Amino acid sequence: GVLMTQTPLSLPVRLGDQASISCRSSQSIVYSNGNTYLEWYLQRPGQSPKLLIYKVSNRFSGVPDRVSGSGSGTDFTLKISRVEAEDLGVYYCFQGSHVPYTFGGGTKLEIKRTVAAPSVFIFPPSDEQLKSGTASVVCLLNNFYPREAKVQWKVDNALQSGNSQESVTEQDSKDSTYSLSSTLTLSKADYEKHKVYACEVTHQGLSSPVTKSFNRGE
Amino acid sequence: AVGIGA
Amino acid sequence: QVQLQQSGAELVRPGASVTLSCKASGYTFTDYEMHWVKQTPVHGLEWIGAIVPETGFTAYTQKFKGKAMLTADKSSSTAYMELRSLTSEDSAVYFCSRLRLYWYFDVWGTGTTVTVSSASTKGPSVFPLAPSSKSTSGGTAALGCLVKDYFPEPVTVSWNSGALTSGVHTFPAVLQSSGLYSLSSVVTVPSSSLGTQTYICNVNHKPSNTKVDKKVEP
Repeated sequence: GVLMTQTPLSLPVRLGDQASISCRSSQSIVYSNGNTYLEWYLQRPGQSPKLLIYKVSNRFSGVPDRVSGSGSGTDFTLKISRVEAEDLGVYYCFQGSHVPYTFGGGTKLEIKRTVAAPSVFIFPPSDEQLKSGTASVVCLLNNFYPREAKVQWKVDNALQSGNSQESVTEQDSKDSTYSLSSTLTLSKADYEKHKVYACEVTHQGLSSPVTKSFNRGE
Repeated sequence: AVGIGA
Repeated sequence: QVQLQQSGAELVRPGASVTLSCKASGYTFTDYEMHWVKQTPVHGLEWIGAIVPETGFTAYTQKFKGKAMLTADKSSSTAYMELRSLTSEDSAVYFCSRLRLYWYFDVWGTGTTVTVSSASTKGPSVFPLAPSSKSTSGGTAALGCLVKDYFPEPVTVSWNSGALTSGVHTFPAVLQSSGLYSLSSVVTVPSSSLGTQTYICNVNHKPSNTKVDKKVEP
């Protein structure tokens, strides 16, 4: 069938700047009348794909005029004249002229913004989980940029390794930040074996590391 | 798309 | 309103079969073709094939022949995709989409997650992430739920039966060394309101038929 090659695979763009995504087809995708069923779709994580452009250059209802499409021969381009925070996601060209229909490989758009420092929170384990014999302590970093952040767990001033897990959210669609959740899990026996639980947070937006801590038993 | 029925 | 309602998340053993459903609402089912699209992190979006409900005619990309089979039931306005003799490469999220002839994929289904695994299902435990003086920032408070020790993915998390969406961060799940997933969902709320508002996280794990509500208190 028709191969759709998309470029680039990831496009980092500053807010307010211009974005251009290229799609190329291995063969002509003109349908027998001279119409070309070239479409563009956007998918944010956790959501369904959304139609943007149809027939090379036509905007789907409700798509802003800063998004436009064009193409001649086997080359097609999606363009965003002023990237805004809600444009983040994976863009796909789609060929609808020849069965079997085919997508491009996708282009992840990633938004650049000014540095924003995390808000740090800590949660002690609940009594409910402690009755089951395990203790999980959770350190939360809310709405920071850029994505790189350091979480270090300290238990009575001893740096921890090997007992925590973390994950980062996808980029936020309105303020272009990220958030991170880190979980420190110990046996209830080990947890009642120490007093002070701290997560130390390093990030470009903090002038010095931020520590959030609590003493077991208040 | 055109559709598979065309 | 136009709607395409898809069935919920599935856990299927290797070599078995599963049927995905997509029920149309708010338009005449026979006036549109139904298309199916596979989504994975590794291959992005893939067209699977389509069916014409009015005649039962189908078409497929070659690699899905013998793996997917599409049917439609006019009496219930529901399209079906059966996936047969499943392997680990069939783990994905599957979407349905409608198409009027010569138009486009304007309405998409909610999406169905399929996990092919020989392991048994496990529902999550849900623990409060109680707000405290250690989770306040700028007159604001963080609180949440720890959804722990479930298999497989995914869980859906809502707050106050969907009445609360602003300020919610539901993190990607991590895979614990036990082979069970763990996830955190957090929300930022006014500090002054903590005594007057109630915050309940609603956790739904379809593969185990589990629904847990947790009220989170200081």
